[PDB]
Amino acid sequence: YKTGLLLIHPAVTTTPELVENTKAQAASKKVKFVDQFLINKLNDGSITLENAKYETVHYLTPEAQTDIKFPKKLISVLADSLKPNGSLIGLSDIYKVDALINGFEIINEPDYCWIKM
Repeated sequence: YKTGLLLIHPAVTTTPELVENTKAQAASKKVKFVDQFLINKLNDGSITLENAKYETVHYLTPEAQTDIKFPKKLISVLADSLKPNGSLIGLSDIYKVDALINGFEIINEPDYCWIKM
């Protein structure tokens, strides 16, 4: 069974629907998400939980606005909590070059992510 991460921006995910869905996908399979990081509370410094076994990552932010999403410094802090089979289910087009330089390996298998080694 797998121990992972769910990382959420509150705007769509403060109602129960996206939270129940990510939990439904994990639950009918064999993952459970344990560690809940909000975008404003992680950037402020409230949640520091482990530096190791979350090696399955989901980022649910709303993707209908065309504005910019995430800082590079939090991608380096998120990578520091993982191991060579880290597997990100996240981040889009600018983040391709960001995955390259931070040490992620971007695999396009249509849950589109990045597996850090």
